[PDB]
Order: sequence, then structure tokens, then C-alpha cells
Amino acid sequence: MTVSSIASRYGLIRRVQWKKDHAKGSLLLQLDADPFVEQRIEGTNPISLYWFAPVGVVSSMFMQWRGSLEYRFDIIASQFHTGRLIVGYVPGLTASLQLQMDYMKLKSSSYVVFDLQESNSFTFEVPYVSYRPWWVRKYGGNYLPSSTDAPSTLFMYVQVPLIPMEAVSDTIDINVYVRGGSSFEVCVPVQPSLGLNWNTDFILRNDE
Amino acid sequence: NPSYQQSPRHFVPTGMHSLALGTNLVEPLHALRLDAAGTTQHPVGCAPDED
Amino acid sequence: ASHIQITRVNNVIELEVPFYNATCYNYLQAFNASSAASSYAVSLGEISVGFQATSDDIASIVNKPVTIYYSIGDGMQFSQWVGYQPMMILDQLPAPVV
Amino acid sequence: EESRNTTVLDTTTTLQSSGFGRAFFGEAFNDLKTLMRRYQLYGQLLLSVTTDKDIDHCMFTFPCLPQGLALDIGSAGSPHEIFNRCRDGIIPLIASGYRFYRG
Amino acid sequence: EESRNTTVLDTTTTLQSSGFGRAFFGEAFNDLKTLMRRYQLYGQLLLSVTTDKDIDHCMFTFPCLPQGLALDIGSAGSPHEIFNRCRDGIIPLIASGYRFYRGDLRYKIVFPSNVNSNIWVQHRPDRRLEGWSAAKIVNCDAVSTGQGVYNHGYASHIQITRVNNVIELEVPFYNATCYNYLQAFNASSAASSYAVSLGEISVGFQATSDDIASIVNKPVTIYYSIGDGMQFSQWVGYQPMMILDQLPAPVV
Amino acid sequence: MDNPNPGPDGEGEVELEKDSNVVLTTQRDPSTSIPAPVSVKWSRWTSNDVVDDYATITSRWYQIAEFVWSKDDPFDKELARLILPRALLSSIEANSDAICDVPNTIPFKVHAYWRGDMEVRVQINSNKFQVGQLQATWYYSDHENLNISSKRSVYGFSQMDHALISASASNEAKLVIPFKHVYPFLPTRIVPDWTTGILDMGALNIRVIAPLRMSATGPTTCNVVVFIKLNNSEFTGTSSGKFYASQIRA
Amino acid sequence: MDNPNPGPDGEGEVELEKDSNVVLTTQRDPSTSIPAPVSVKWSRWTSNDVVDDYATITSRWYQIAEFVWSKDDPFDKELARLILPRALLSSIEANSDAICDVPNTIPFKVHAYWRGDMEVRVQINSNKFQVGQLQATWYYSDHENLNISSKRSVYGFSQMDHALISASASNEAKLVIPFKHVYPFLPTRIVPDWTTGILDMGALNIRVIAPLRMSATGPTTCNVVVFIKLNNSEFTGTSSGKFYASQIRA
Repeated sequence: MTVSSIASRYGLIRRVQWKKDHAKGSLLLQLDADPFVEQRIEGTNPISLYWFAPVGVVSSMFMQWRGSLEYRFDIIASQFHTGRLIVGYVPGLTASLQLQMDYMKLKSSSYVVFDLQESNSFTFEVPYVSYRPWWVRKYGGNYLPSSTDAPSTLFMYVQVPLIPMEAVSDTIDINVYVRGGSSFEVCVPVQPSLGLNWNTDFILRNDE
Repeated sequence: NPSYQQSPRHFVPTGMHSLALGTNLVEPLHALRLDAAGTTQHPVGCAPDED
Repeated sequence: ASHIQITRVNNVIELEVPFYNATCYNYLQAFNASSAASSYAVSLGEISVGFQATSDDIASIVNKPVTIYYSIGDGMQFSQWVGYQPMMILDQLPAPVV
Repeated sequence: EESRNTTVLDTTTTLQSSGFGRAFFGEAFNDLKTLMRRYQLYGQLLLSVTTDKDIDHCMFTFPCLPQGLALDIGSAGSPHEIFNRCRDGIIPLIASGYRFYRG
Repeated sequence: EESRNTTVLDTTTTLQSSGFGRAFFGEAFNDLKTLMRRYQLYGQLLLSVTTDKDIDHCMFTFPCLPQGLALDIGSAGSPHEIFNRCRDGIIPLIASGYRFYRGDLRYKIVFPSNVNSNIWVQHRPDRRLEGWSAAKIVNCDAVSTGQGVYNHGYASHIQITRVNNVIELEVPFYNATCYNYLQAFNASSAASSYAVSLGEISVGFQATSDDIASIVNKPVTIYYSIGDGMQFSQWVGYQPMMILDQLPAPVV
Repeated sequence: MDNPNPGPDGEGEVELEKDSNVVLTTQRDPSTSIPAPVSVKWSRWTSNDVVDDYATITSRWYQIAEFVWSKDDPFDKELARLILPRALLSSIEANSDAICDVPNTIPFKVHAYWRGDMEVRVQINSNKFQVGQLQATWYYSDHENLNISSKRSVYGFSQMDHALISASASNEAKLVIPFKHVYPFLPTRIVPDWTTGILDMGALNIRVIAPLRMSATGPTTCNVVVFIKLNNSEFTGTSSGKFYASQIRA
Repeated sequence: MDNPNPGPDGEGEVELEKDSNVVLTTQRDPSTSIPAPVSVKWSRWTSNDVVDDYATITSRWYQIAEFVWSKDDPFDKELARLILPRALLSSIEANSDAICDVPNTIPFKVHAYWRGDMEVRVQINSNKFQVGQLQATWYYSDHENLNISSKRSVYGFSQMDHALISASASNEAKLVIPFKHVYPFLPTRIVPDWTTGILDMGALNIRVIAPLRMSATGPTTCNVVVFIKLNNSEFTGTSSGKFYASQIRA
């Protein structure tokens, strides 16, 4: 058992659908460049549950973290499908600037184009870029202040729209696997910002 | 973090260091002196004339 | 095996619980049981605590707090990897509300 | 396979290792197990006599397991806020990742 | 330049060095830092229950910073004479001279004797300080966030009052910063808020509400010293001082 | 020699092509064509001024152009004639945002003169069952030749070296374009001796050869994207960006 | 040791101080003051991203500020409090033209984060018969200290190291300002963790000490100009300039 030993494990985190008809400008996702990537479950419970990459979970126990991440991409597609897509990385986006994005502005910052043809999967490696040597946890114990957001944000646009043969489906499932990068590491131990699903029960302290 | 399973020492407390004693005997104190090992020193012009 | 703290001396015992099972190693997730034998295969055992106070005195002890702590004691070894079950975010938890 | 990595697409220049804060805070954290040895709350209660207990009687009992006791929010009348609020805790949280333990 | 010396006009014959009292008092004083390690009062309060506190609840909280808490004269009704009179204190006074610090802090809290109850103490680095206001002790009340209660992952320690009523804490430096601000902190950058206090200490009794009443209005002194590892950085000149013996008499 | 064993990963090897922070790839082997031997630096002969490449940013790839190529396009059909140094800026201006906005292109906002070799990749995702072909051809100083309109046809460009892109293989076309021009330097802005034809070098152009062909029910069209590295460059003639003016719309 | 022999050339020796294309000089010996030992590069610890100084342009001197200093100014009178990295941009914005226009400042339009030491020269042409004096004092993170308003006086700054400028000698005041800040890096723009106090480091400030004094018929005023080299810097966090926003007017 070891922080890295866990961090070096992909977890499925996302399932983009990628139809033929998507515009070359079309976005696919823009999840944040932090370990604490989310995957909400359709918990009908007032406290909805969430999937996490193992790296996010182990990260949750620590106030600070740093280093690169990794997103394996698995474009579940027949070889006959062909396409191309940017998976860029914009450092330093505030949420107001989270919008205004396109693949093209994205190109101004670091990015990686990829060509789906033969090999149908790869692995992007997210850079760690911050004024801060470490980085504060996104969340925290039930305590909203002191919950700084991610340094930067990932993007992925359909740089070249898919061009399937008629004999194969227009849609293509894409899966995204987070994992701690080799550089990745945390430091200060604090209250985990997460709870087990074992007992998703809670009691409001209404005074009424 | 090995557990220290071995048996604990087994003294007898007392509230005060001896009074009447005053010789070959280190006598622990809470010095108000700042230095941990400091001690009054006699300048050569302030030397104890009288034994 | 047992041990007795003297509250008058001190009101905090510092226990160590040995591993004793006729098993390779115990289950670690929440345990629904199945095999009757499987029931032995989880907890290290069962700790229990009792005051020596007589009923006349025991009343003082009523509704007194008793916190308990624990840590894995160095010798502990987790085994097989398993992915996490879904989490619940804590700061997402509802406010008490005025 | 899970840990396979088909094709790296590095952009990163080499980033200096912190040695898990050893470089700064003077201490490593990569070894999760040592973190595991920090103590955690395991349970909480108010003592509650029922029968006029004889000296023989155990006041109370509990299973002794790493996984942590089944979480006790407490009654709606008397929530144990620390579990009601500070859900679970670290050690069980890591216990979540494994199917076995010995120690 | 400040330290330039255009032209000395010596008259002095050489004066014998005292070695900073080493020659007399048997100890040097030139090393300011060792002086820094002598403890100082850091705060003072009377315990004041509000809500029928659950055992989980922290009794109170405070930012943990070298600079010293914003000075508390206390109310006109209840002056804390030591700050009302013995203004500030040494460590902050020297802290006045620098713009940065890095290192640790010692504390050694002293609980009221009369109570027997066991006492826990969290450390929460996570908390950001926010503005020089509320750089002070705070009595937590009704639980809302996890702020008001004991918390898991945070490092913590528990004194037993019955054994002893004075804990002796050590606070590690934990910041994702080169080093923290040292003067009074007006805040600016949201990030800047993390860049001051080492974190946020908090303390809670395990006493139930039925017993908690004994603890009301009990004194709790706090001390601190810089814990050896501490390092001040950039020099800064002093802000203007206020003379103490110049302070007004109580007047009959 | 064969024995395919496709995996979840897919199968074939993927070439990389890192520059700066930008990185881009293809399955296919590039169809390179190099019009000229690499240029000498030439700053020696015409600049006392501070002279510097900004390879950290200038060398980043960037998408100057992209377009559909439908089967509808007739045999000898240009899809694009990119004057290059201009179009790098003209494209950004086409995005309706300042040259300063793109890290690649800021020095031009400042420096008056420029020199340096260019690189052009022309990626494509033609489906395998699609059949057609495009030639790509750089042509120096194209503007200066008035008769070019006559030559500007596949038969013409075919005679000089040129990249090819089968629709079938969806082959990428790499394309070195070392600097050559009558004068050693290209101004980034209006200059006392000339204004017109600013920052031209001639144009890349992509006449269609074989039009897409397919089963009538097949994927009717195709797409092409063009990136341009700008390597062993040099900038000079420091100046306010205020002097700089927007590229001709083209 | 003396024997003046003034020539058509004048007489005294002139120190140079070349950087890039910029070059500037003084007759007088600079009154240097260095608040801190030179900074370590620190990119190692917080940037996978391409990281680069642009010394060819960043190191050019530039006139961030200038002003009259009349005799009318009372003893302890600030003439300027320049937050530095901000004012380099704030000044250009004060010239009502884009940051991209000035070669020194373009990378900020692009890069998110920045680090690096600063240099400040404070030249003056006080007439010799004029008498007065100005102290100059850098002060880190000035904004973060709320009590600064109290300290912000000549008695205050005098205690820390500071440059001096006699009106009489018309002495120049050189001023090293090596980077130091709580965080290793200063953002060039709004950042997810903070926005406010963007690109601050604290401020240089020039409280007057001795007010100008002269024969009543003498040259009533004086002038001061400030240049700022920006040497061993590093930029990182590549980004569209569109994300960049104008500095607070101050």
C-alpha cells in the first residue's frame, strides 16, 4: 500500500458519445485538470453518490497535491472509422473564462491533436502548471470556504469530424480514464472530503 | 511504530527535592535564566575576595 | 486476555489487539456473512469493557461520554486491491438551515 | 488491461519531485501505511446503565475490526455530528480499497 | 544607501566587549532567535458555552500565526489589562521587522484546573485566514459545517485534565508557499488568504452539556514560541511605536 | 511478416511529432516533399539590431486552415491557395481576433523584419473506402508571376515536386518549405521601400487531382486540416505594434 | 589629483549601461540598494509547461514613469508609489495603447504565469544649485499589509535599505529588486485561485525627504524619470491573449 501504488491506477471516469455529425468545432468535454474529477451517479438520494478515479479518492485525504495527471483515451471504434480531435489544456482558467472557449483559442495554449484510424486509443498526459508548488484540495470537509478550484482545465474538441463507412455506426463510444501521473504526489493529510456509500444517511439539524 | 510491549518502570513520586542536603548533589530547578546552561560569572574585577 | 486501567491514576487505557484467526486473512469490505465459518473471518474478535463500580455508585457514570480511537498497529497488512465504491461528497452535505 | 498505456503523448518538461513533501515539509507521505497509523475516532457513546450491574458485568462490548464500525449518525433526536457531518474517516476509507487484511 | 557610512569621526577608545553579557551574566543575547523561543502569552479567554454542545463540538478555534492575534484590550467593561496595559509583547514586536516567515510554532495551552474533563485539540491547516479581522480566538457555536466539530483527518491530540491540565503542542509548517506574510494581513488575492497562518487550531472538551456548566467562564491562557525551525525573512523597518509608561493612569 | 493481432489498443504504430507544447500525430507515414536545401541564417548581412527566434513559441504548430473536400469537386480543382506567412496571420484575423492573442504570432506584432523556414503538415481523415487524391504544392513568389494563372493547374504543379494525399490511405502530407526569396527578409508590416504583397512568399496550393469516388451511399465528403510549424526563424527590426497593421483580407 | 581640463567634449567620464537595443547612461555614480540576494529559478518546482525568458526583449529598459518634482512639495511627500509589474503595464495602458504594442511586454499578453527579478533606475536632472533629496524604497507585498499606511513615511522606509537622490548631485538611483513573494509565481491575468491584486509584488515608492531649496529666482522645479529592466525572468502558462485583461487603472 502506497500513495503512488494506488495513484497509478486508471479508473473509468467518463463516457463521451461521439457521433459522426459533430462539427469540427464541436466540444466533447471540458473536465477540470484536477484529481477530483467527478462522475455523478443517478442516486435518487438527496445525497447523490459519485464515482471517482482512485487517484481522486486518495487525493481527497490530502490538503495539497501536485504533478502531472494522465488521461488514457479509448476510442472504442472500428478501424474503418476515421477522425481527428484536439485534447488541449488551458492553464489558469477562471470559470468566467471557462466559457468563451473553442478548440481554436485552445490551440493558443498547449494541446495535442490525435488521428483516429488504426490504433484506436492513446494517453494524454496533463501538465502541472501553477504559481503554486502544490495545490490546495478542491473541496474539504463539510466546509465550503477553503475549497479552491482546479488550476486549469482540460478540453477536447472534434478537430476533424468522424467519417464512418456506411457499413459501420456513426456514433462512437469514447472512454476516459483518469490516473495519477508518474510525477503525481500529495503531501498534507487532512479530513477526507468524501464518504463511503456504505451508509448514505444524514441528519439535518433543523431547530423546528 | 513498533509497540513497546516491555514493562514500565515502577517508581515512587514525591513532591519535593530535599532541603537539608547541600553538597555533592545536582539540584534541578526551573531557572528563570534564559540560557539553558548559563551561570553567574564573576568578572576579574568582581572576583570573590573572601572564601 | 484483559487489562485494567485505574481511572484515578489515569482515565485512558492504551490497548493493543493481536491478530488471532484460523484464517489466511480476514474480509475487509462490509460483511454480509454467508458461510457460518465466514462469520469468524472478519473481526479480530470482540473487545468488552466493564466498570468495577457497584450499582450505588454506578449512577455517576450514566450518560458519560466514552470516545474510542484506533490505528493499525504496524503489523497490519491489507491485501487484494479492489476499486472504490461510489463516494458521497462532504462539503456537498446540506446545511442545518435556520 | 487496466494499467496498460497504449501511447503516451507527453508535453511535460520534467517536473521536480517533491519526494512527497520531503523536499518541503521535511517528511514523506507516499507510504500510506504510516499515515494509517495515525489514530482515528472509532466510536462514541454515552454510558447507559440498565440493570443494576454487578461488578462482573461488562458495561458494553464491540467487535474489533479495521473496517470501522457501521457508521453511526446517531438518532435524529441525537445526531453524532461527527459522523453525521464528518462522514466516515480515513482508515475505513482506505480499507475500502482492499478485500483482505491481516495484522 | 541606508547602511552607508560616509565618514567616521571616532573619538572613542576601544571599549571592551561584553559578548552580550556573556562576560557578566554568563550568557549571550546577540542571537535574537533564541530569545524568540521564550514563550509569550498568545491569548486569553473565559470559556463561554452557547449551544448545548455535543461532544463533537470544538469549544473554540483560532488562527495559528507568529504575528500574534489582533490585540485584544477586551471590552471597556472587561479590559484584558495585560493587553490594555502590557501592550503587544516581544515576539510580535520583532515580527514587526520582517515581511516573511517560515517555520513552526510551539504553544503549550493551559486549561483551567478545576475541571477534570478530557480535552481534545484539532489542527486544521485547511482553513484559510481571511482578513486581519478575525485573526483572533473564536467561540464556535451551532454546528453547520464541519468547522464546528471534531474532524477526522486533521492531526490532533488529547490531554487528560485529570492527569494534567496543560497540553504542549507543536505546530508544523504546512503551506504551498515559499513563506508566509508577517505583517498585519489585509488580504487581497484569494490565494493570499492561505498564505499567512500556519492553519487553524481548535479545541473541544468531551464534556456533556450537563457537565459543561462547570467549565463556564473558566480562564484559558495560551502561550507560544517559534519552535526553533522558524525563520523570518525580508527586513522591514518598524511601524511607529506607542510608549508604554506613557500610558494613562486609571485615575482615582 | 503479417499476422495481424488487433488489440483493444487497436493495432498499428503511431508516429509522434512533438514541438513545443503542441504535439500531433498520424497513423500514416507522411509524404514529404522538400523544394529546397536548408537556408543559411543571413542575419549576418543585414541587421545590427537584436535578432532572435522565439522557438519556444514560434515553433508551435497551429491550424492555419481547414476545409471539407466533397466528392462534388471536379478533377483539377484547387481547394486552397495559401500564401503562407500571410495566411498564418490572415487566418487568425479570420477568427476575428488580434495577432497578439496567439502565442505563435506575437513577435510579428512587434518585429518589422522576419526570415525563417516553414513547415506544413496537411492531415486528413478520408475514409478508406473513399477514393480520390490531392496534390499539395508550394510555389515561391507566386504572386510575382502574372502567368501563374495559366500554370495554376495540376499538370503544372505536377512537374515540380509535390506532396500527395490519397483519399484511400488517408495519407498525411508533410511539407518542408525552407525560406527563399529575392530579398533575404520579409517585413511584417508596411516598409519604406514596399508595402504591397506584405509578408508574402508565394503560396502553397492544393489542386484536387482525383475527385472522391465511392459507393453512392458512401460517406460523401472528406475533411482536411493544415498545421504550420515555423522553425529556424529569426526576427528583427523592433517596433511598436501600433505600426503593425492587419493583413490583407484575401 | 585634480587639474580640471574641460574640453569641447566636456570633461567627466560617462558610464554606459547597455542591455538589448536600449542603452542609457549617467554622469553620476548610481546609488544602488539591493533588498535581497538573487533568486533561484524555481521553474523546476511548478511547471511542466514550456518555460522561457525573452531577454532579447524583456531586458530592454522602458520608461514606466516620470514626473516633476517642484520645490513646493512638502518634506515627507511621496511622489510615486509604483507597484512594479503592474505599473509596467499600467503605464502603457496609461499611454492608452495595447500591451502588445510594446516589445517588452508582449509575453504577458500570452503567458499566464511569470517570475523574475526586476531592475529599476531612477534618473534625474536636478540642477546643481537646487537642493533637496528623495529616497526610493521598494517594499514587498505592500498591499498585503494594511498598516502600511502608517509606515508609509520617510521615517519608515528609512529603516530599511533605500536609494538616495540628492538634488544637488543630481545623482542617479539604481535599484535591484530580486523577486520574492509568498508564492513563487505572479500570474499575468485572472487565475482560478486568485484575481485580485493581479501581478502585484508590492511597490516602489519615492517619498520626498528634503524639499527643493534654491534662490527664489532659481529653477523652481525638477524632473525625474524611471526605467525598468526586467532581467532573469521566466514566463510560463501559455494562453490566448484574449484571456488577458487590462490592468487595474490604479
